[PDB]
Amino acid sequence: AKKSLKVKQTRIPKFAVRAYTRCQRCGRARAVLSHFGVCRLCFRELAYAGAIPGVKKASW
Amino acid sequence: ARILGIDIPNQKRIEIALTYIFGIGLSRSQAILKQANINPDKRVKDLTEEEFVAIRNVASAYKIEGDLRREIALNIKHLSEIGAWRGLRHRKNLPVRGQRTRTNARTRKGPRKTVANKKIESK
Amino acid sequence: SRSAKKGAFVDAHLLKKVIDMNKQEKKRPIKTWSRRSTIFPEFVGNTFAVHNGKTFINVYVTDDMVGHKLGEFSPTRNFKQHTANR
Amino acid sequence: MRKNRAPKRTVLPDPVFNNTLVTRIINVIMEDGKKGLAQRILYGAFDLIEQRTKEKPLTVFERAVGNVMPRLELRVRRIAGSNYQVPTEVPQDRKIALALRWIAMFARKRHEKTMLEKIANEIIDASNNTGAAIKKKDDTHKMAEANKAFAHMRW
RNA sequence: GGCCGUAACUAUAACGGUCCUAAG
RNA sequence: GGUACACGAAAAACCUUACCUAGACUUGACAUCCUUGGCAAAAUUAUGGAAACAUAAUGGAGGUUAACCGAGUGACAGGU
RNA sequence: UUGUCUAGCGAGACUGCUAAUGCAAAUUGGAGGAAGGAAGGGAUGACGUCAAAUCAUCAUGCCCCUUAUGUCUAGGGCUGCAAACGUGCUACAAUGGCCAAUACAAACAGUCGCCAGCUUGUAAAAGUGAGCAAAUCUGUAAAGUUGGUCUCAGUUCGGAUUGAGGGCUGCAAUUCGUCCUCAUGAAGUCGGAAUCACUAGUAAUCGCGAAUCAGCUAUGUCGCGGUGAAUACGUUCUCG
RNA sequence: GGUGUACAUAUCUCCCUGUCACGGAGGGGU
RNA sequence: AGCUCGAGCAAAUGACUCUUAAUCAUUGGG
Ligand SMILES: [Mg+2]
Ligand SMILES: [Mg+2]
Ligand SMILES: [Mg+2]
Ligand SMILES: [Mg+2]
Ligand SMILES: [Mg+2]
Ligand SMILES: [Mg+2]
Ligand SMILES: [Mg+2]
Ligand SMILES: [Mg+2]
Ligand SMILES: [Mg+2]
Ligand SMILES: [Mg+2]
Ligand SMILES: [Mg+2]
Ligand SMILES: [Mg+2]
Ligand SMILES: [Mg+2]
Ligand SMILES: [Mg+2]
Ligand SMILES: [Mg+2]
Ligand SMILES: [Mg+2]
Ligand SMILES: [Mg+2]
Ligand SMILES: [Mg+2]
Ligand SMILES: [Mg+2]
Ligand SMILES: [Mg+2]
Ligand SMILES: [Mg+2]
Ligand SMILES: [Mg+2]
Ligand SMILES: [Mg+2]
Ligand SMILES: [Zn+2]
Repeated sequence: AKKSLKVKQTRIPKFAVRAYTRCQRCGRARAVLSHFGVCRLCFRELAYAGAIPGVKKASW
Repeated sequence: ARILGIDIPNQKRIEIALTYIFGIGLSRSQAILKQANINPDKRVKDLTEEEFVAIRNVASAYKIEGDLRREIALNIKHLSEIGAWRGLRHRKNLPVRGQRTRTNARTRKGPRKTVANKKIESK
Repeated sequence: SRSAKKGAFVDAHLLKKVIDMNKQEKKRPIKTWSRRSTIFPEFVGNTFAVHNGKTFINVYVTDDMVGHKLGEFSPTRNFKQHTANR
Repeated sequence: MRKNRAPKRTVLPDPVFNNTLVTRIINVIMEDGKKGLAQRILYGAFDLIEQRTKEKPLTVFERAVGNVMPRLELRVRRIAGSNYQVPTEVPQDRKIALALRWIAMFARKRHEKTMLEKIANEIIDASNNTGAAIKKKDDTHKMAEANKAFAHMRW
């Protein structure tokens, strides 16, 4: 069960606290970056592909 | 001393001697001290009957230390005679609140009764 | 714990059912799933069937059980005896 | 299997009595990284030494550390069963370090009141060759003298 | 000289534990 | 095992949730391909309701069907 | 308190000069220098081993279900409990407990938010209500200093557990949130055989911030600064 | 005492080791 | 009970593993 959960997440619930943030590219529920709306394992791929502007590897 | 059946230490200050009573804690003892105006930092042995009667009167106004134990006992019996899940959990000597009981919570289960764990001959 | 200005809580479907069954003389068990509802004074005298998770356990409220939560008088998991591992 | 000898940081002279050993024992009684607290402990103990012995605190401290300061060390070397010990002459720096470490360890165990008085009385007792660090030094010295035979073989 | 346990059909015990004696 | 055990999980009261009990559904909650019309979907208010869902309401942005709202329809969708 | 600070560019350190010895790479010492001989830290991780981990991020061969292993909802569960182990927090205390006054950071974050001030309340917080789309406004720094008190006790240590009254988030806090107040006051007085981390701003210790988040006994994770040690003789032994 | 006479063996827990045995620490049973 | 005296073996079902053995539980069987 993933397609139904994705569709239900897009659909608005009847309570405000019912709403949770899923990844927009994949459907992963846990470990989602609200700054980018993308889970960690897809954020890594996008950053390595250069899709997210300004996200360079950090050396500190 | 002179406060009911409790004998507070004579060589300790008043605001801790009051804590030595069962129904009186530390903050409430300070509250009684301030309300009665008696200055703390005064050793109980170096205290007089005028303060000893007023402190007793204010303590009597507050909840008696003797009746508190029977109040708690009555409340637990009340909670058990309802059939509440909280009462049942309190009955079988287990953590009443949402405390975990998997690997912890020995303060309510006493000493450990070690048993023989599973024999592992490999699989 | 629960706030004062908010007060108590009932789903109000249970409240409507309780009012109706109190006005009706020949009361029967009220099958409810709302374990979140607190036992209001008007609840007194009725009998409820609360969903423990599997079945509906019957609880008869009294003038004393007033205040607690309705599902608090029914359990959800059962444990009675371990078995020796070895 | 290191073939490198470690460097050594400066000891720093004490800014009151101009004696490096004072700074060393401050760092030894250091706990939780509290230089101020350690310095207060040391200077209060030295003032108590003033109040009691009526002599110079630095001289009393030197008389204590020189007397507690050991000569031989027994190094454990196991071959087949148990360990046979080996007496070796220690360098002066490690000698002083061991003296200070023993002084602090036996000072933080005495039955008395605040650690100020604890360490002060430990120092005044070690100034007269009667103390617990004295007993420790005596024990290691006697053990080395007993195991004097295996001194030739070290490794 | 005894007693007890022990091998992947059963059976037995190559083997292990222990008491006593001057030695079994 | 080292290289699992404050690890996946950078947040389990509902949701999450993939488990159990129960109430409901069947080209389906979601999508394409085809014959076909768009003069809807929402949201909210009533009654039944544990809520799913049912019977009635304002019948709705829009743009004439663009997206979507449908009927028919078998390939199929769907599976943590 | 006038040249901090912030961020673009650039200079600077190159065994560059010198002495020793070596054929030469090069090694050691000295000078000047902020920095000396990979100046400190990070990113950067070869062929391959363990048929190592992930079909539960995602994709996918093959098999299996197709009015059900697919879908919606309510309730329960993932939080159980004679036990065992791992990782952490808090302690067993005068280098301390409590109270009062008080000095000094960096980084980061913020318009369903950060919330200054004021009023109310023993307090969590409530109401009013400016300021800030931010080097401007907000997010109380604590250890530390001084003073008062306790005077070595299972205590003014230790906070578990337990009862009651309240606050906030949320449809909803019983299973199963956390905070405050009041009350109670388990064990524990340095921990057996045996083990872990660490070579300087490191260990130890004290606070601050952020991510996911309506809310969360995260004491977890990722970061920032304050104080700030001890030791390295050597490879005989121990693991790789 | 579960077995031979409180003891030993045996049993349980924790260390040890890749694992087991051996070994080490602790507990209980007439 | 299939065998030795409800117990232990035997048999089966699953867990376990690349698959077994062993192990772990469950279990019918008079
Ligand atoms: Mg999928
Ligand atoms: Mg959520
Ligand atoms: Mg909890
Ligand atoms: Mg334990
Ligand atoms: Mg759930
Ligand atoms: Mg229209
Ligand atoms: Mg048309
Ligand atoms: Mg490189
Ligand atoms: Mg494998
Ligand atoms: Mg692995
Ligand atoms: Mg699949
Ligand atoms: Mg549900
Ligand atoms: Mg879990
Ligand atoms: Mg003090
Ligand atoms: Mg300004
Ligand atoms: Mg303020
Ligand atoms: Mg002070
Ligand atoms: Mg005790
Ligand atoms: Mg305390
Ligand atoms: Mg609760
Ligand atoms: Mg003590
Ligand atoms: Mg190193
Ligand atoms: Mg498998
Ligand atoms: Zn993703």
